[PDB]
Amino acid sequence: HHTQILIVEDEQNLARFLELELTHENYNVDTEYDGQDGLDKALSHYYDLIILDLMLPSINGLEICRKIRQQQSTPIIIITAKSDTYDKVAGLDYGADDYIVKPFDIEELLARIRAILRRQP
Ligand SMILES: [Mg+2]
Repeated sequence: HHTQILIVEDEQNLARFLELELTHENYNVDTEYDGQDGLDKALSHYYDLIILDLMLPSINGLEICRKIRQQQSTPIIIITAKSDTYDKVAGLDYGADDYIVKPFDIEELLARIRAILRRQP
């Protein structure tokens, strides 16, 4: 009944902050701090939207994005300190629906989540 979000982010302070802020907006949030654990969770459960850090232990977020896209059209937002156009283009072309440079303001993330989920059936 709740919208379900997965966050794969190894900086645990930010992961916890995003979880709290999204929960306050009535999302249900799962978090994983390891890239392999995050991919496994994304493939084994239905999420409405997945948020992926790029520099993660075990598996990089771009590889997580690619493996998810073999199996699912689930919306993905990449969050990362990699701000070069090269990196933005790579993430989007791997299947991400949006790409936000860290550090970012929570209100922008929430607005981009709403914009993406607006179009899902
Ligand atoms: Mg990281």
